[PDB]
Amino acid sequence: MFRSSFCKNLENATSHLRLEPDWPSILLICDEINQKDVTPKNAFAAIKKKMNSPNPHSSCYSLLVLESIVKNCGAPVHEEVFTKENCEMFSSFLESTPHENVRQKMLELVQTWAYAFRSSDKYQAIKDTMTILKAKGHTFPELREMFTADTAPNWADGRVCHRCRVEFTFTNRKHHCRNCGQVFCGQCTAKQCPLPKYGIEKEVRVCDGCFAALQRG
Amino acid sequence: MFRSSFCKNLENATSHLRLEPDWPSILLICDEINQKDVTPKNAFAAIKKKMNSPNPHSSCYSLLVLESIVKNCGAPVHEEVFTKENCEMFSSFLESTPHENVRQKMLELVQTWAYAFRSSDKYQAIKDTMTILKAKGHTFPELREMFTADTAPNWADGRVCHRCRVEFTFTNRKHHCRNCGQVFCGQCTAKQCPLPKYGIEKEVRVCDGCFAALQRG
Ligand SMILES: [Zn+2]
Ligand SMILES: [Zn+2]
Ligand SMILES: [Zn+2]
Ligand SMILES: [Zn+2]
Repeated sequence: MFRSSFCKNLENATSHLRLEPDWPSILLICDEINQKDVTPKNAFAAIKKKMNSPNPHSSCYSLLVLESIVKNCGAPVHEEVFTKENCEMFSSFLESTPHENVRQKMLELVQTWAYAFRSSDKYQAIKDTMTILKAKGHTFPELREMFTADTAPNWADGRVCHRCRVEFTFTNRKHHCRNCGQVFCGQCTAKQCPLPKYGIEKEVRVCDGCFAALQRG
Repeated sequence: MFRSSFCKNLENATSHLRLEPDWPSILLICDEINQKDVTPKNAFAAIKKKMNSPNPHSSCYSLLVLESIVKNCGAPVHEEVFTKENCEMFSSFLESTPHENVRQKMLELVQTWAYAFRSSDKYQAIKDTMTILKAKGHTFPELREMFTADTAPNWADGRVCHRCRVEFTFTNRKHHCRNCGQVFCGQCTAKQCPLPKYGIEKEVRVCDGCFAALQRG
């Protein structure tokens, strides 16, 4: 039964009822692994079962959970995850799933991971799985990028607005964008939005460049 | 008549009706000088007249305006202000004003300025005026500190809360104090207040140490 806190958070995070990711539960999962409440092995096995959920949304969401722990939980997770069998499993998985949305997300992760651990000795079964998949006829998504954990960038300072370069005065003062951490004038940071991946659910101040980029990805 | 924008801002800032400083008008005065809308000479002369206001509040407020331009407007103001006569004037001024609140504020500024320009060749008529005032029997306020302009400190990063040292997690994330720029956990920055000297009138997040220090000074 719900028993471990981890399992309740995974149920929550992979629930077909959510219309957008449940970042709060996903961030809780990352902390539980990082703090040793649950082992990388047990987490990954529970994740696999959710990957095999008959629901397309639950199945794809579990892939998002997977992307997050690989990104936020370090070597303990990387070693559990990127093995020969698992990379091959990832392969058969994406090749036989009835949901294309699921297959596309897995293809993207394989490639993201191939480039992320490109300079790492320990991992490469990933780079090859892509070789075989790119050789087997599978087409990969557009590349976007190692990766940095889900954490708000540090906040820079400066004497001019990063975007428009206007010089700050005592009246036209600086403001930080919560997504990139740079300083901007108020007119270049007049919009706001949530940054749930950084644990921020409320709408906070962001710069124009970030508001545009967030609107895309 | 109100004619120059500067004069309207000085009237506003030294108005006996204000119960707390009018930081927005004071910051406007600093920008007007910095941007050359008004010369250091004309500003200082208009300030002197307000220093000689028969109202104790207007008179003391004009001293606050003076502290601000010396602090936020650099050498153009320092040279206009710290001359032999002006330092001597400051002296006779504080010695003959009917309001003690006015005399105390001037004594504090003289000392602040003596220590602020302590390593500057150009200024010293200030250090001596204090000599004479400390030699003439006048007692000076408690020392608190050059000085840094009214501008929000840069925002540091870190992996532990600056105050309590708790380790940030994905759920117990960082927050910056708007007064000192350090990162803290939410429980060490659960209070807020305005920072009108930085041009921030609304109540913003501050750390416990700053909330205590702001409550004093
Ligand atoms: Zn700008
Ligand atoms: Zn930004
Ligand atoms: Zn703390
Ligand atoms: Zn602080």
